[PDB]
Amino acid sequence: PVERTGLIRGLNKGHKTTRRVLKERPSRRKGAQSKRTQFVRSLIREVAGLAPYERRVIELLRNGKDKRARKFSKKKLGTFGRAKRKCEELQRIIAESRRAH
Amino acid sequence: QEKKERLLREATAIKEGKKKEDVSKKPYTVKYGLNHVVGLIENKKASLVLIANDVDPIELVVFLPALCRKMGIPYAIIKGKARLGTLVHKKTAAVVAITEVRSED
Amino acid sequence: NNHFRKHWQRRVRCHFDQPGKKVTRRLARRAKAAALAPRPVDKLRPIVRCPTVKYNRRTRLGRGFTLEELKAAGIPRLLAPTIGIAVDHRRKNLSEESLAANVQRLKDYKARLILFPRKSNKPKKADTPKDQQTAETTTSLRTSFGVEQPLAPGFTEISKSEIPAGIEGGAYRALRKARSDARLVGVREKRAKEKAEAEANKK
Amino acid sequence: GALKYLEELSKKKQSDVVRFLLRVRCWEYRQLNVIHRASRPSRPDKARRLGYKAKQGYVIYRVRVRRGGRKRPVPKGATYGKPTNQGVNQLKYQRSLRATAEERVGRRCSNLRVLNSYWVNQDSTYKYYEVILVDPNHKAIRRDPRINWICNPVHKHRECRGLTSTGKKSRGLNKGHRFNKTRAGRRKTWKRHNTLSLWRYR
Amino acid sequence: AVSVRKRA
Amino acid sequence: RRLSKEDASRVLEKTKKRLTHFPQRKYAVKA
RNA sequence: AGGUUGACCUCGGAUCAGGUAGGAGGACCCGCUGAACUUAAGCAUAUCAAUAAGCGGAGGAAAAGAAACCAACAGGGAUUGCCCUAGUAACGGCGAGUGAAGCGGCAACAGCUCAAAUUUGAAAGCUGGCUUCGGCCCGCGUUGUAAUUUGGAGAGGAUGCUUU
RNA sequence: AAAGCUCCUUCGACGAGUCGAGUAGUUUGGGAAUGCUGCUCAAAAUGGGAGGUAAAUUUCUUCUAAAGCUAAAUACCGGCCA
Repeated sequence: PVERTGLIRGLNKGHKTTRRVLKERPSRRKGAQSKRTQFVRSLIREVAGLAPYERRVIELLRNGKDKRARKFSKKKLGTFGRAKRKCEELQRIIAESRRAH
Repeated sequence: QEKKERLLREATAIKEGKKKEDVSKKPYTVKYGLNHVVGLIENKKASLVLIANDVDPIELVVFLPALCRKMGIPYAIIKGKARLGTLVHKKTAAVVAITEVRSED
Repeated sequence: NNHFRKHWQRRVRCHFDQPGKKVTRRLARRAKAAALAPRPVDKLRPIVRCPTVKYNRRTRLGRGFTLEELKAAGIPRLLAPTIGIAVDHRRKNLSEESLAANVQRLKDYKARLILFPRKSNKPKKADTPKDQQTAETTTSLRTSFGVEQPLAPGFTEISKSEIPAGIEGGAYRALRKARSDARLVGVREKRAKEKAEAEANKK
Repeated sequence: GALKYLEELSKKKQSDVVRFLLRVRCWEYRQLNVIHRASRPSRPDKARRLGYKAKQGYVIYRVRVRRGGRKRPVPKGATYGKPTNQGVNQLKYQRSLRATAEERVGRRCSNLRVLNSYWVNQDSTYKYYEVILVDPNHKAIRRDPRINWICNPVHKHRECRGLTSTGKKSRGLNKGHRFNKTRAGRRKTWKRHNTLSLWRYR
Repeated sequence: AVSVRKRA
Repeated sequence: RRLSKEDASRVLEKTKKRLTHFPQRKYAVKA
């Protein structure tokens, strides 16, 4: 941790204290991927397949219209970040399929 | 009943000062129960899996052939959850599995 | 500026039962004390600092001690609520000073604690001996373990030989410089990156 | 455990297998009555995570409710007061169709206690829910400390008071700045803010 | 093999 | 229709272990 | 005997065995639904008012409640209530008006339970019936009832003392 | 037989027509930052929510929703006793 300057204003303002390093709380482990969860999600993915909008984004990415795929993903999902992550994982799916073939 | 005489014999053994393993042998039974069989398949302990063809809801066993194919487990779909229940002393069994059998089998 | 446009008379709360409620509260407090004798009527609370820049000058009592404080004081988290110590799992120790202060507080409480055995016939080694159980006791941990120094001492004497020299340029200049640096932190970094890019392009 | 696989499978509601199952179950539940007993839950993982057990005293009742908005029951659908600038077709019920289904199932089985409920399927006309109910008079229920809280008389008709999950959602019982008017009770907070306090030594 | 937890 | 005394006093095994090994102690604090 | 004999699943019947609900009360409490008079020169935003009336549901209290919180600090730490914040931030035709929250002091304080794990060297769990009160049966249940774990962690190890 | 303390290579499952987005009604001090409900779309794995001005990029700080229980301080033009 960075030491505070001891002033009321500016950068690193605040009263000077000896900051501690603390063990990470297990409530903050959420979002970390587990081995069993990865295995179950991969198996369920190959069992179930894809959604129709996912297939639409897949064929758009195959055609190479990245901006159109991003816009369609944003329209389908709602937020730009979710659209970007969906496009990333579908591009990963395309890359895995093409490295298999 | 057989569990009752087994526990009585183990009680006599622990009364006269012997462990239950000294008088009881390692059992070999058909493994059943959906969560138990899924865990055995995931841990690659099951040697053979039999899945009933008429499980309602079907989502309980719809992933089991794919799981067995991924984990390299010999699986077979058979007719009769009641037929498996007659094996496992129940009315209904969705899936049964063999992990180990005896040296005679 | 009078807000009497609704039906205000339907929900006027008068407080003629203030002394009666005080008597009821005192009776409940004495009943709780009699039920909890010889233990104190309340739980031990740590010393915590009030948040925000307005109230950070003053400390007060918190909800309960942290698990790090209990571990460093040697009190298990299952024994702690059974001997009159409050435990707060949400609070964390971000600095050494509050941790050390609360650990010392727990150590004083443990040193002044008298623990009666579960069975009178069979006292254990963790329990207080019978000849040592007879001592003067307190029944208010809020008074016995209160906030002795809520505020820093605002008056202190030093010799003129050890007077501080002072920050160079002046304190008002230092405050203005700190404010200007905080307002211009980003532009200077961007110009430094632009100069680095120019140097990499035409070194 | 298989219920993890059922969870990840039920997340993918637009896959071919889940769409086919939802279609055939929609046809079956539409052919059945509006409120009827289910012999076993159709979503065992959802029922188990919501609190269902395979124990005597736990029952499942399936129910369909007509979806859409709410119409005010005035004659000829017209209001004759000050103009409202809107029609009765765009009035919205402040509670969920899930809560309406829970109340109807509770009135069908008034001797039981509604624990929780969950969505199973839907179409254009109806939404379909399955409601878990617990028998407060069953000895197996009363001997279990994990569930005998529901045998107390304070838990009579939780679905009629909004003590279920959808009831708490509709009442806005959440901590934070976004729920200032409703986290402790909206009408209670309004009475607290609009009461006039007059002390003796004022 | 996929293990849910360490087994005694 | 009230719950019986024994059914109301039933506790779980984990709660029974916690009450067995860490009950409410009798204590005093020196002044 | 196999055109037979059965096992399950689903749906029914019974003045079957044992139970439960309705109605009252409704001052306070939890929701739904929901005005107008009034105040704005009049008056469709607004105000009255998220009120009256109507409907459903509890108790001695009810509700809420152990953070997907507040904060931006040297950080506080479940809920509820009082004082203060504060008639402040903020909202508002043509303006009449409306209006919180964090901190702070106090009252009172109390913490927890599941789902997601294979007990698998032994469903160890439970309703009901009969009892000679030792138990024995009909069953529920493996599409999961017991023990263990709940994020504050825990699971597996290592280690040596303590507890009932 | 259960139970606590100490250290650790490793593991460490955590709630889906749900969150969220658009739109409509209603509500709010939150008519730029509120909540609820209906319809349509519809998630993720250090992910998600929040950080009271809309958006892209890089960070930071807090918690861990969509399951559940719990006395006290609080209210009381009903009933009973005083």
